[PDB]
Amino acid sequence: GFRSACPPFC
Repeated sequence: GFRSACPPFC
């Protein structure tokens, strides 16, 4: 899945 669940990706 591709989602902005930081850390470390947003």
